[PDB]
Amino acid sequence: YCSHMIGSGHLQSLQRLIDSQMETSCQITFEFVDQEQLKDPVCYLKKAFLLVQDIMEDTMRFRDNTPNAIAIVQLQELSLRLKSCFTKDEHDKACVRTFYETPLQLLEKVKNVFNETKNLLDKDWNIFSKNCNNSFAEC
Amino acid sequence: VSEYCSHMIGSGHLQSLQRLIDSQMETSCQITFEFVDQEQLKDPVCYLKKAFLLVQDIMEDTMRFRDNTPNAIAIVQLQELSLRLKSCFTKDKACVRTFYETPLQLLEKVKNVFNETKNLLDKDWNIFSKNCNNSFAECS
Repeated sequence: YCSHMIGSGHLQSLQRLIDSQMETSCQITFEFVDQEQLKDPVCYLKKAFLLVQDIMEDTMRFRDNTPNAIAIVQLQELSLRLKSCFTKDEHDKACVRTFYETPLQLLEKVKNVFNETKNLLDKDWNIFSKNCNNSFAEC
Repeated sequence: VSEYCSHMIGSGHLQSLQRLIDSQMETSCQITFEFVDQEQLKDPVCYLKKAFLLVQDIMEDTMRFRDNTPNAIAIVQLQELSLRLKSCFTKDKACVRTFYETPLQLLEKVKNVFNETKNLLDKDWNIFSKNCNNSFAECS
């Protein structure tokens, strides 16, 4: 069931959202995974996915009843069900750093999480049952 | 100037701007851009004249969207509009200041220049043939 939970539709509402944002110098603050501390690809997605949930709630806010706003709602609802595909190991700031980048650099991070997560669930529905207490400990 | 400017700016433009604004993510960030200072330039007409010019720099340089997106074309259209509006403004970095405000605050300023410009042209399409040399000179 986890396999095809993330549909192409979610990816396209993300892309549209990414394509709608203005290209400026603007830089914002947000917590996200540190690639240099967390090398393991699978564990990276496990943690990123959780930090994304906060990012969609706290940072990614759009005027109510707009395509992008509703797009975010969808993703959040989807995520609540995706959680069951991820066995808990979290919400502890291990392997985490503060970022200062553009909203576009951010949204790209979020898009890649959903993308890679989708590709890997379609292929190995059981992939995220892996124990990442080891990787999380070595950060 | 002619009656060619009486209804140059239609609601379609203002409504594409609001849509362009509503689609942006609400952020705390602040960006840099050069705009008019209401204090240095007190004259409402001459204020809109210069703001209109600066908006041209802002559309091209600051308000950039990915090619082939509804917003990029909305900007292209607003630039096609401005090209035509130039026949309504008679030729004359004075009265200019650098603003450090959020992107949405900027887009709101742009909207107000087309919004307040639209209202006056409908009433007096020959309004921007005004000589604003004297007002631009008294700016510090």
